[PDB]
Amino acid sequence: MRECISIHVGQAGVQIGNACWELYCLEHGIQPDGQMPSDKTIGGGDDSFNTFFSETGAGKHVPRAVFVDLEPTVIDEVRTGTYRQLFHPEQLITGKEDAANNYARGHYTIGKEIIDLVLDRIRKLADQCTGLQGFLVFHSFGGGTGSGFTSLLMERLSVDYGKKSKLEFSIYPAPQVSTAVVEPYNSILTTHTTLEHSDCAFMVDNEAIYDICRRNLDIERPTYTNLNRLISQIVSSITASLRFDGALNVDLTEFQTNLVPYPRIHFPLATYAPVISAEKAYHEQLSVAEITNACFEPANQMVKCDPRHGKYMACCLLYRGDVVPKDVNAAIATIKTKRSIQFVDWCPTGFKVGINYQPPTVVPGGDLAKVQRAVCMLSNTTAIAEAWARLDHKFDLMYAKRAFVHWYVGEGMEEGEFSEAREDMAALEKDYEEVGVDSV
Amino acid sequence: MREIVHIQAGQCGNQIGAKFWEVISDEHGIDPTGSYHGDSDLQLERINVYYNEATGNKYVPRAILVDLEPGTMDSVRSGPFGQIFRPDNFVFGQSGAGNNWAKGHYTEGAELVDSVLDVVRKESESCDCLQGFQLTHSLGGGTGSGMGTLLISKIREEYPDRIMNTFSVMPSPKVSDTVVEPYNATLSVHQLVENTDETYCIDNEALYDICFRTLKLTTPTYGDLNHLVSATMSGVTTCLRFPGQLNADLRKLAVNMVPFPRLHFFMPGFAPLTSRGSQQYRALTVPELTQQMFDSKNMMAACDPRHGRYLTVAAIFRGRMSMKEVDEQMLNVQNKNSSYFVEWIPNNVKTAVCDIPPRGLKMSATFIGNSTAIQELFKRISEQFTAMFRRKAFLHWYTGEGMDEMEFTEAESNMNDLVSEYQQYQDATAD
Amino acid sequence: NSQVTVAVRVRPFSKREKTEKASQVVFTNGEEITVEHPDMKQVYSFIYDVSFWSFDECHPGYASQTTVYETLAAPLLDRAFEGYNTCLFAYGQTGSGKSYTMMGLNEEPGIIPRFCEDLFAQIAKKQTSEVSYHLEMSFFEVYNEKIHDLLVCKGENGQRKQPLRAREHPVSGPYVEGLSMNVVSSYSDIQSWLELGNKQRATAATGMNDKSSRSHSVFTLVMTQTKTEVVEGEEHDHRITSRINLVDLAGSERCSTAHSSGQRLKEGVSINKSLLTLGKVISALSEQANGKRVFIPYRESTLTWLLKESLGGNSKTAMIATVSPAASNIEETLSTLRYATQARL
Ligand SMILES: CC(=O)O[C@H]1C(=O)[C@@]2(C)[C@H]([C@H](OC(=O)c3ccccc3)[C@]3(O)C[C@H](OC(=O)[C@H](O)[C@@H](NC(=O)c4ccccc4)c4ccccc4)C(C)=C1C3(C)C)[C@]1(OC(C)=O)CO[C@@H]1C[C@@H]2O
Ligand SMILES: Nc1nc2c(ncn2[C@@H]2O[C@H](COP(=O)(O)OP(=O)(O)OP(=O)(O)O)[C@@H](O)[C@H]2O)c(=O)[nH]1
Ligand SMILES: Nc1nc2c(ncn2[C@@H]2O[C@H](COP(=O)(O)OP(=O)(O)O)[C@@H](O)[C@H]2O)c(=O)[nH]1
Ligand SMILES: Nc1ncnc2c1ncn2[C@@H]1O[C@H](COP(=O)(O)OP(=O)(O)O)[C@@H](O)[C@H]1O
Ligand SMILES: [Mg+2]
Repeated sequence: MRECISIHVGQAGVQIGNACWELYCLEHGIQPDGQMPSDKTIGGGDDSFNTFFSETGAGKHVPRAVFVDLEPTVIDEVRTGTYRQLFHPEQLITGKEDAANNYARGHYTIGKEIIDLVLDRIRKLADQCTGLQGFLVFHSFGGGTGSGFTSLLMERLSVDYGKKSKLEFSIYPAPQVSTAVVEPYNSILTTHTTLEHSDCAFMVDNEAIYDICRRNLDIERPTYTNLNRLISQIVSSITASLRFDGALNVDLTEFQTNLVPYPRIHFPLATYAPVISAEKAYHEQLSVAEITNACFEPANQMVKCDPRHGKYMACCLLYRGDVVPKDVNAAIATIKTKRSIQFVDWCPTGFKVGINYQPPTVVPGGDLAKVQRAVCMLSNTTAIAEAWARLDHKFDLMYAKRAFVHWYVGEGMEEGEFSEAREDMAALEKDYEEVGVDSV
Repeated sequence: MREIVHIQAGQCGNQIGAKFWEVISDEHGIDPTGSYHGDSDLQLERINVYYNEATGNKYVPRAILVDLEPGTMDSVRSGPFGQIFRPDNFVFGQSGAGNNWAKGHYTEGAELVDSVLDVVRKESESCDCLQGFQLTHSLGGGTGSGMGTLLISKIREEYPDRIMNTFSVMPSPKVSDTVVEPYNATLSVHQLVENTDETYCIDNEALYDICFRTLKLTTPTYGDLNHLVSATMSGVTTCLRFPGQLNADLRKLAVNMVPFPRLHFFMPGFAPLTSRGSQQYRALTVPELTQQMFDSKNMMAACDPRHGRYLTVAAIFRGRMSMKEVDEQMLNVQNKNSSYFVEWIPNNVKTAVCDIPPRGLKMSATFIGNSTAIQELFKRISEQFTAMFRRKAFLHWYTGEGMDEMEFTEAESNMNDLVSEYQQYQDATAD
Repeated sequence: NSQVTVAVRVRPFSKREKTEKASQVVFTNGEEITVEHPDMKQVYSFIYDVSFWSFDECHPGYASQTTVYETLAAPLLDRAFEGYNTCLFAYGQTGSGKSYTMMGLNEEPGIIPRFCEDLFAQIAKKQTSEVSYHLEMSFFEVYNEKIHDLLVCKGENGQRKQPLRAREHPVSGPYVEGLSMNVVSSYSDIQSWLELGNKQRATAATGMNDKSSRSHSVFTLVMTQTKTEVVEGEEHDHRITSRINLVDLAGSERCSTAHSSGQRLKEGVSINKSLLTLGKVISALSEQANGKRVFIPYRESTLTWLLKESLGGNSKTAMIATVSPAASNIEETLSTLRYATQARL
C-alpha cells in the first residue's frame, strides 16, 4: 500500500495542517479520537487508508505527520484542541525560542538542537511503510522556520532518502501584502537550497485567495481558517488517486515528470475553480466546461500573476466527481481554440488529465458548497518570472545598504551567502526568458 | 517557555510597574494574595513569562526593585498589589542619587548593583529558557538613568544573547522637572544606544495631550498616564502569553524594526483610547484603530511623525479579526502616505494578531514606530547640553563624584552621530 | 577620486595542488578577473582598479612582490610625508597568500619589510639640522569587540589578556586607553615586536587548517615631523603627524559548512559583523567621494571607530584581497572578490 509522509513547518504549515487532517478524517470516516465507526458497516475492507493513516490492532488510526514549529504556541493548541487524541504525542514543540523571522536561526543556530529529533521521528515513520512514494512539506516562503528549517530538512532527506519525491506547498510572498520586512531575503535564501533538492513546489498567495473569497464566496472579512480549507481541498485533489478509485489515476511521480521540463523550473501555480457558496450553488450547473474555463481565468488563480504576461508550459487538471472524459476532451479543445492561452512551441500537447470518482467533502463551519464535481489546475508558467523579478528588486535595494543583515550574521551567516543566493536567482530569470524564446 | 525578568528603577519605574503588575494580573486572574481566581484556562498556560510558581498555587512576579531611596519601596508595600512581590527582591538604599547620574552609576549605585545582580542571577537561572530583560526607568532623575544603565551594561556583559527592551520616560520640550535632564539623558543615551535592542521612548507631555484631547480627562494623575504605558508594555508580550493567527515576539519585532543596530528608539502607541461618553458613538473596527494609531495625536514620544519618515512600523493586534482587513489597511497607509515612509524598504509595516483580547474590549491594538522625528528629541538635548557645558554650570557635582569632561564630550558626539543617522533617511527625494 | 583603491592577487598553485592537477578557476583579460566553475555553466566576472596576476612567472603582466609595493603601498608612504593619514587592509582566507603579500618570506619580502626600509632610507636622505623625523608604533588586536594589547607579556595565569577601552578625545579623535607606544629606529625593532605579538595573538583550530586567525590585528606607525623656520624665540614649533596603519583582517568562515558551537561561533559572528561594517564604510566613503552626502557608520565596530581619522577625511586607503585559483576552495574566493567589489562600488 502507498505511503506519503506529510511534514508541516511553522505557523503557516502547522495551521494549514489543521485543515488537511480535519478534511481527511472526514473523507475516511475517522473521528478526532482516532476511532472509526464506519467499520461496523462492513467489518473489514480498507476504508482506512495507509497513505495517510497507520492502524493499530485496537481500532485506532494515526496520521503519518510530523509538526515541527521551534515554538510551542501552535502545537500546544493541538495538544489541547479537538485533535489531541489523534496525533502521536511526538509533535516536535522543542522551541525554547522561535527563528525571529531569520533564516540564520531556523537553519543552523536554532534549527540544530531539533532536526535530529525530526529525522529520527521521520526514520520511525518510513520503517512502518512498505511502498513509500513521496514527501509533502507544507511551509511558508518568508518566515524563519519555514525558510531555513525546510531547507536544512530537505538537504538531509535528499541525503538519507534520495530517490524520493519531495513536493512543497509554500505561501508565496505577495507583491503588495506582506507581514514582515525580511520576507524577500528569506525567500531568496530558501530557494537557493531547495531548488537543488525539491521536485515540485506548489505556490499559493494569500492576496489571491482573499480576492477569491471576496468575489466568489462573498466573504468581505476573510481569515486564514477559510483559506487553509481551500488548500486542504487542493492537497485532497492531489492525494486522491492514492486513496480512491478512478479512471485516470495519477501517482505522485507523475507531477514530477509531466510538469518539470528542466530541474530548476518546478514552481507551478494552483487553482480550484468551483469556489462557490450555497447561495450560488444554484444558478449554476457546474459542468466541466465552465470549470476548465474558470481555471484559466486570470482571477481564479490562487497566486497573483497574470498568465497573459507569459506562456504556459505544462498543465495538470485533476478532476474529481462525476466526470466523463468526453467533457474534458471538449473542454481542452475549447482552450486551444482560444488565443489568450498561449503555449510554448515545444509542447503541443501541453495538458494532463486525471479523473477520480470520489467527490470533495464539505466541512461543517465551511464556506464552500456541496458539488458533484470539482477540479484542481496546477500549471507551470513563465508569468512567475515577473514575481521572481519583483522579489529580486526588493532584495536589491535593502542589500544595497546592508539592512537587517547583522541579525543574520549574528546567528551564523556570511555576507557572500546573500550575494551567492542572489546570483542563483538572476540565473533562474534567464532560464525562463530562455524557455520563452521560440524555436528556429 | 519564554521568560522575562522585569526590573524597575526609580520613582517612574516603580510607579509604572506598580500599575503593570496590576494589569497583567487582571489579564491572568491573579489576586493580591498571588492566588488564581480566573475563569478561562489560557492564562495559566503561559503565565511563566512574568510569574513564578510557589507552594500553595501562588504566583510571585519576577520583580527586581532597586529604587535608590526607601520611600518608593514603602509605597509599593503599603499599596494595592504589594503582597505578592518577593520580600528578598525589594532591594534599596538611603539618600538617593540627588538627581545626579554619577551617584547612581559610580558612587552610590556601585554599592548596590551587586546586590541586584544577586537577584537577577537568582531569577534568571530559575528559567528553562529566557527571552530577555524588561527595564522601566526614567531619563532625567539620576538613579533610573545611572543605576539603570550600569545594570544594563552588566547584564549585556553576562547575558549578551538576550533582549534588553527598555521603557524610558524622556524629558519633555516645553517644561522640565529637573534642571539636569539634558546631561543625564545624554549620558544615559550613550549607555543605552550601545547596550539595547528595542528602546521605547515615552514622554509625559504627549500623555497629557492624549488625556486632554481623546479621553477628555482634565485631572489626570500619573496613575492615568502609567495606565497607558502598561497597556503598550502588555501588548508587546501578548503573542508570548496567548495564542494567535500570526505570532511575534521581542526578537521578531526587533529583527523587523532595527535595520541598523542603533535605530532602536521607537514611538509607542495604543488603541482604542476613548472618552467615557463618546464610546456609544463609534464602531470598534480595524479602520478606526488604524486611523487612531497612525495619528500624530496618539503618539507618546513628543515628536510629530509628519516631520519625518517612518522607517519601520509595527502593529500588535488583539482580538478576533480578519487578516485581510489588517493587510489592506496597512497597505492603504503605505500607499496614501508614501512620503511619510521610506522608499528603499518596500513593506514598512509588520502585523501580528492574537485571539485573546483585554478584559473589556472586543479587540485592541498596539503600535511601535521607528521614525526620524525622534532626532528632534535628541537635537533639543544636545542644544541644551552644549549650552550648559559651554559654561560648566552644574558640573562640580558630577566631577566631585569621579567624572571627566570627556564622558560628556563622548556622549554629546554620539547623540549628534545618531541625529545624522536618522537624518540620512529624512530627505524628500525620488528614485 | 582615488580615496580608496582595492587590489586582488591570485597566488600560484601549491606544490601539492600541482601534484593533484587541481583545475584552474580564475582567468585574466588583463584587468578583468573571471571565475569559471569546473562545470562551466555560469561564469562570474569581476573588475577592479588594480589586479595582481601572480599565477605563472611568464604571463605578460606578472605581479611580483615589487609590483605590489610600487603600485599600492608606496603612494601611501608618500602621502605620509605630506602629513596625511593612510590605511592598508588585507583580506583573505587560509591559503590565500596574505602573509606572503604583507610580510613575506626571507627570500621574498612583502609590504612591511619594504615600507620599513624605504621609510628609514627616506629619513636618512631628508633629515637635516632643520627638519627631524620621529617614528612610534603600536600593535593591538580585536577579539569579540574587545581591544587587547600584544606587545606586553601576560601575568602568568590561565586567562588574562586585558580588555582596554576606546575613547574619543575631542580634538584628535578615537584612541585606546593603555596603548603601548614604543619608539622605533629601524626594522630590526619592528621585527622583534611583531614576532612577540603574533604569538600572543588569538589562533584556534576549527574544522579547517588547525591555525586560523580569529582576530583582527592593527599595527600603527605615527610619523611626527618637526621643522624650524627660524625666528628668534621658540624653535621647532611646527609639528605634523601622520598615522600609517597596516591592518591584517581575518576570514569570513560561514558556520554551516564549518559546524561550530560555543566560542568559535562567537568569534565568527564578530569577525563577520566587523567585516560587514567595514565594507559598508568603504562603500559609503567612495559614495561621498563621488558627489554625494551620506553618513559613515563608524560607530558599529571597534576597528572602523579607532581608524576613523585614518580611513576618511584627507586620508588614503588601500586594500589587498587574496584569493586562491583552485576549485577545492572556491566559495572563499567568490566571497572575497564580492567583498572587494562592494568596496569598489
Ligand atoms: C465598558 C467600557 O468600554 O469601559 C471601558 C472604557 O470606558 C474605556 C474608555 C477604557 C477605560 O480606561 C480609562 O478610562 C483610562 C483612563 C486613563 C488612562 C487609561 C485608561 C476603562 O477604565 C478601562 C477598561 O479597559 C479594560 O477593561 C482593560 O482590561 C484595561 N484594564 C486595565 O488596564 C486595568 C488596570 C488596572 C486594573 C484592572 C484593569 C486594559 C487595557 C490594556 C491592557 C490590559 C488591560 C474598560 C473596559 C473601560 C474602563 C473601565 C472605563 C479605556 O482603557 C484602555 C486603555 O483600554 C480608555 O479608553 C479605553 C476604551 C474603553 O472603552
Ligand atoms: N495561508 C496561510 N498563510 C499563513 C498562515 N499563517 C501565516 N501565514 C503566512 O506566513 C507568513 C509568515 O510566515 P510564518 O509562518 O509566520 O513564519 P513561520 O514559518 O511561522 O516561522 P517563524 O519565524 O518561526 O514564525 C505570512 O506572510 C502569513 O501570511 C495561515 O494560517 N495560512
Ligand atoms: N510617567 C511618570 N513619570 C514619572 C513618575 N514619577 C516621576 N516621573 C518622571 O521621572 C523623573 C523622576 O526621576 P527619579 O528617578 O524619580 O529621581 P530620583 O528619585 O532621584 O531617582 C521625572 O523627570 C519625572 O518626569 C510617574 O509616576 N509617572
Ligand atoms: N605569489 C606567491 N608566490 C609564491 N608563493 C606564494 C604566493 N602566494 C602565496 N604563496 C605561498 O603560499 C604558502 C602559504 O600561504 P600563506 O602565505 O601562509 O597564506 P596564509 O598565511 O593566509 O595561509 C606560502 O608558503 C607561500 O609560498
Ligand atoms: Mg511562528
